[PDB]
Amino acid sequence: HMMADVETRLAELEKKVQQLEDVNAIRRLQWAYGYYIDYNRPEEVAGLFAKDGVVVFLSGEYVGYEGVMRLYGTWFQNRFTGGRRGPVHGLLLDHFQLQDIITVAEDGQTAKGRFRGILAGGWHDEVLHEKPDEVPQQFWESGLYENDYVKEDGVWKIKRLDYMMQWQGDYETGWAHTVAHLQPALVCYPENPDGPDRILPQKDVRQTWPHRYEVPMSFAHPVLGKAFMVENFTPMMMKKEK
Amino acid sequence: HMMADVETRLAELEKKVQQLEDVNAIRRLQWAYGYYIDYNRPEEVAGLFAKDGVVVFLSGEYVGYEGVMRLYGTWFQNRFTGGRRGPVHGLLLDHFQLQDIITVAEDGQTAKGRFRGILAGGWHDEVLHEKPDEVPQQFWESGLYENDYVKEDGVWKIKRLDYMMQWQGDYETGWAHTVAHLQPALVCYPENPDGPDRILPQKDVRQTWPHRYEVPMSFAHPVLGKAFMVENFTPMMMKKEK
Amino acid sequence: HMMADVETRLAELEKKVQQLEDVNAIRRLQWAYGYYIDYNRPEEVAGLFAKDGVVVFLSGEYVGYEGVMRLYGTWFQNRFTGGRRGPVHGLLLDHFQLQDIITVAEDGQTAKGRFRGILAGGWHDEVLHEKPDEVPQQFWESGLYENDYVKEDGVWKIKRLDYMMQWQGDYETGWAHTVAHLQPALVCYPENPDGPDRILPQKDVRQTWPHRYEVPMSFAHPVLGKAFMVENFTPMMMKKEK
Ligand SMILES: COc1cc([C@@H](O)[C@H](CO)c2ccc(O)c(OC)c2)ccc1O
Ligand SMILES: COc1cc([C@@H](O)[C@H](CO)c2ccc(O)c(OC)c2)ccc1O
Ligand SMILES: COc1cc([C@@H](O)[C@H](CO)c2ccc(O)c(OC)c2)ccc1O
Repeated sequence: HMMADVETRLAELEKKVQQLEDVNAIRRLQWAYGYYIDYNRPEEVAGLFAKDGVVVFLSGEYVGYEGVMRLYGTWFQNRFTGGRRGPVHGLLLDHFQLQDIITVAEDGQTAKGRFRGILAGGWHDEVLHEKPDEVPQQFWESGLYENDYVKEDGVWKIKRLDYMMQWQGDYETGWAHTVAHLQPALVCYPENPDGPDRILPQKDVRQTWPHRYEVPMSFAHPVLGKAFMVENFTPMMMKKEK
Repeated sequence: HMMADVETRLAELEKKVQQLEDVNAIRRLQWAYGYYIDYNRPEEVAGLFAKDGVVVFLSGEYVGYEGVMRLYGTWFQNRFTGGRRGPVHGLLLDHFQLQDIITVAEDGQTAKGRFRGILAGGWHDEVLHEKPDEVPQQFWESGLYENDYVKEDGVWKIKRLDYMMQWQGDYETGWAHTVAHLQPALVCYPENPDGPDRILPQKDVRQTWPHRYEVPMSFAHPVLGKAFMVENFTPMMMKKEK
Repeated sequence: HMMADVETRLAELEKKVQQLEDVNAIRRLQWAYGYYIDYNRPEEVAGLFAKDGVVVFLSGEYVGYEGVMRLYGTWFQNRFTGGRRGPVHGLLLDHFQLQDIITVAEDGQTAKGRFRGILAGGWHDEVLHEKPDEVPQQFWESGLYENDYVKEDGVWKIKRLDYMMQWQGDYETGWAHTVAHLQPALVCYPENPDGPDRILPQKDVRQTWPHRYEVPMSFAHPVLGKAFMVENFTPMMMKKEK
């Protein structure tokens, strides 16, 4: 009666506190990922993943440490630094990370997270001779993440990092006058040395900016939850004919 | 003596843990609000509010689900998507949300929150024929929020969302060469179908960029609190005559 | 046996909860710092510091309330507002603050924090006559913070704020065509009225954009920790010869 209560409260607290630590830990993975990719440090990125982890980029799946090192190292690091750990003279790749919404499973062994990034990228004039031809000298980019996390032996890791690029703009023209200089993946590893292990099913392939596709929310409506229905609200607005 | 202590500690913890959950929940409302308005989904936004909730935009009060659906649906959704739930081809409305400072009431039934947003907005050339005339093709905007929250039947909701736009810049000219294309609200609903239920008192009406007005901090100085006084520090600097 | 357990759990919880409060409190210092510097309010900034606190700007150390008021007041406030507490007509100085990674000491009396800022800055045409000559009318800037915190009489304060500017871009040309208009500090107070008390050792002086230098991470690899080694991952990528 007296003790059963004290027990109850300590179980209810340990559960709530673990959850609060879990949210901190999972956000911490995404922010750390950001600081590493800003420095073209593919080794630190690879280490964030479970050994069966997957990263998705331009609708291509890169599998395990090897696939992550292939995306961030073989492709990105050679593209931006010619294969040096950054940062390096004149090379900007700032992926500002924000707006985390993390949903931890009730059992505390898996989670989802929505995040986004805005990238300021480019070669200063002093290092412009190092830039490849198929890339603007300076650009903006933004993307959404809907990631999966696994608590593996009590340690939060990235199960699935799914970066969906939403738009790019050349600094000089902006998003309104710029077509994405990246297209859905076509050729897999090993045919393509920069390529993914697998391409997503045909239906799920994202065409790039200006094309848009909904990235569905991993998180439930945070007030109405499962009780939220669009059609309970739509009738209150008026649709106009132009 | 022994048990009274154990009780004390469990009361002191349950209080601290609830607070930590409350901060997470309130930030979660603002970040969720962001993802919905990026998609021109006024129904999800309306659902975040208490039924006597208020949103303030350009010094106009929109009251309840109806008023929120009138701002985000009748006005914004028709303006940006011609009345479709987004996202849609070529239409960018990314309101990057950050820098939350949340102050929960001691009793845990109300809160305040300061937040801000920076908006990258526009129509790609491919959908430029859908853009209304009174709006730049592509622009930056930023604003501050000082919001009120109500824990209504143990559930955090928006009592008052007060977006105060601070500046806009056409992508091509930037903030320094751009006058706000939005002005303080003048005409109320029902006269104006896009209009607010009420306009703020005359004294409180904000003129727009380049005009600036302080948005006072909802949060106390986080080191000195109520002990903070400006005039204890001012004498240490030197004012210069130009 | 029964009670020793209950004790154990309450000690283990009080420790975990204090940590969660500490992370909130330390982030809160950086976000509050942001809102104050956006308003050219050097008094609120000074109050965030321990009395032996230090701020580092362009490789110069400003010591104590006086040194902070000298940086943010005597220098910055006169430069941007001619010595008025902001905000003021036509003057933009929005330092968007994000991507906090906080590491609290095991004993809970000191912490480190990595953060970053992106600054949208400038004078509208209407106040362009107030701008000094050595500054672009409108610009972007970004920087990294690796700060130290001290829990002084149970109250979190800034021990060391170390802003390392990473890049600037004139709005009209962007980061790729812009050299930093700020250089490493050369002349100390009192010779220089805007100058720092001390300049960092010669070795540690940062040259500015386009020059880049690593800002080492205050935080351990958040999955592998001390077990993380670069050379365990590098062999998995391929270095390419161009
Ligand atoms: C897969 O995770 C991410 C990928 C990106 C991309 O936007 C990268 C930047 O690192 C990229 C941008 C422009 C390019 O032209 C490019 O060429 C291959 C690559 C950003 C953030 C991620 O999390
Ligand atoms: C009221 O909440 C918000 C309002 C805004 C506005 O800046 C919106 C964007 O949704 C807006 C921008 C430019 C326009 O020309 C416009 O025409 C009506 C509307 C942003 C964030 C908010 O939280
Ligand atoms: C030391 O803390 C910070 C310093 C800055 C600087 O970028 C400031 C803006 O306040 C600055 C920018 C441009 C200038 O030309 C300038 O002249 C002295 C100063 C930003 C954030 C900080 O935390």
